[PDB]
Amino acid sequence: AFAHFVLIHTICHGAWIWHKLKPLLEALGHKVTALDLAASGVDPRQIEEIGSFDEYSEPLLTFLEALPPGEKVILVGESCGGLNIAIAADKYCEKIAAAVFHNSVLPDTEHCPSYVVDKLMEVFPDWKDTTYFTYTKDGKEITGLKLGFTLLRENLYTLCGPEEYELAKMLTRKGSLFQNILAKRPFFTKEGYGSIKKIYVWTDQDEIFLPEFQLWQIENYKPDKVYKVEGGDHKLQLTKTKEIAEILQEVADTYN
Amino acid sequence: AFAHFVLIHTICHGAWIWHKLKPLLEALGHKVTALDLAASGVDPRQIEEIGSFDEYSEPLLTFLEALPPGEKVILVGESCGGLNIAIAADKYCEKIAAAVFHNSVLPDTEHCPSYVVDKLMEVFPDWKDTTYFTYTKDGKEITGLKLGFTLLRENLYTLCGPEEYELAKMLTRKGSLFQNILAKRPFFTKEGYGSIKKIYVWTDQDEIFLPEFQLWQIENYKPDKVYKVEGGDHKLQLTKTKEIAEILQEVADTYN
Ligand SMILES: N[C@@H](Cc1c[nH]c[nH+]1)C(=O)O
Ligand SMILES: N[C@@H](Cc1c[nH]c[nH+]1)C(=O)O
Repeated sequence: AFAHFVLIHTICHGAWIWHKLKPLLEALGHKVTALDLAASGVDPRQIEEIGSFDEYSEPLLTFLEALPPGEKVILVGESCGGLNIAIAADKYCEKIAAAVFHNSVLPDTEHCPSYVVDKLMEVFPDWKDTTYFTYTKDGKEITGLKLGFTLLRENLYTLCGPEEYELAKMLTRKGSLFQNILAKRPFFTKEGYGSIKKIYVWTDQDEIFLPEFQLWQIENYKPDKVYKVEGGDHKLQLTKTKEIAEILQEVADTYN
Repeated sequence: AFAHFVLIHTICHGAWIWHKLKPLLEALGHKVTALDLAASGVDPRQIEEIGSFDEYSEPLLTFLEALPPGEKVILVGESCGGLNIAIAADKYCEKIAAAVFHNSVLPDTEHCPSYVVDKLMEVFPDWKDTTYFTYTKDGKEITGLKLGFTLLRENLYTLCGPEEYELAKMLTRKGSLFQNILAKRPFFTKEGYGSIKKIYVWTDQDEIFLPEFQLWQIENYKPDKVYKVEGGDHKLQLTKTKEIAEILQEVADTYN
């Protein structure tokens, strides 16, 4: 079948990380939306005006609200994109055929929304040259971050070409995990997020979402389907684009 | 020699069009700055807050102001980047070793600053699906534009890969030529802009800055050096990146 894929970037990135996968999926006949989330890509807001991961997810929620009754999309999220998928499926589970997690966080319904992110910080505590700043929004002090260039080169874009890495240096923006607000956020629901089909895609070559973390997530909340891509690095949509397009063709053929 | 290249994008683009050339130049030992100009790339201003091509050029002027007495840069501009180079050389001709024009407008000192742009609109009057809007800034009605996707595919990125074209679709922003303000702008000076060494790089395969226009510019204001790259398309820094790096190595070796 042909599906409508909505591609969701991770924090500090934008729709541009999908510039290689999007043409491929369309060449297979699929419709692809690649959103900039708030204060990401060429979205005009700055991160200081955003007070939560729910506020951050506004372009996706507004997108899902705009879809006509009866059509469904496959949400594909990378790295912190998994949290935007949990927020959107709690409000629009009827519009979601399946969610694909691509080297992504996999929140559950049993522990606070920050749980998987707290576990990532234990497995991965050294963020090299990443800088931090704080700002206040709606009386909350938030810790923002700007990804360091050596962390981008070594851990996220390990095996990507120097020109792909260049785009990351040029285009990554200040973001936030909003970790302290995620903690106090109500849990993802069983009937919303819990009911979505979840396909987990990952590589053991990922240098930040290390195998210990990723296999830990698989055991904590079993995905409906798990696919392990051999080789690649953290940005599989850049180092293993064809393989991810094949996996996504197979997800379209199975879920609607 | 090694030089400091400052790479200047055209309107509606950002530093990201240089993501392929910048690694190459650095791999040859050069320093490279690739600026976002105002309301371009991931610069936070919107085009409605910009009232002229001089306001637009602010990141470049502030950059040139920050350089310590005695160091010099080679300015490399693409397409409307030629006008940012004329504005900057009228204020900082002492900081400029040479300016490279890359499929670029080549303003002169004899006619109003809009002259070459008025001649482009005569040679190239059909801008396909490009949209326009007007806004008012400092009592002037400006015509802004947003490049159409079929114009980007066919005329600007003709021969670029689908993934490079994808980045153009995802990242191009609303811009303005500020043509009516350019007309009333004082002429570029002979002692500033007129005294800069100008190297003109172009391809006859360019589908918007057609050979008639480009050869016309060469005859109107003779460049110090002219290089014609065989093949390629309008975005030579994407289709002929190595050839442009070689030409820029040779410009560094000759000018300082
Ligand atoms: N840039 C990060 C996004 C992230 C930072 N920290 C946690 N997640 C990535 O691609 O993985
Ligand atoms: N995007 C155009 C910039 C421009 C539009 N019109 C004139 N110049 C280019 O790359 O040529």
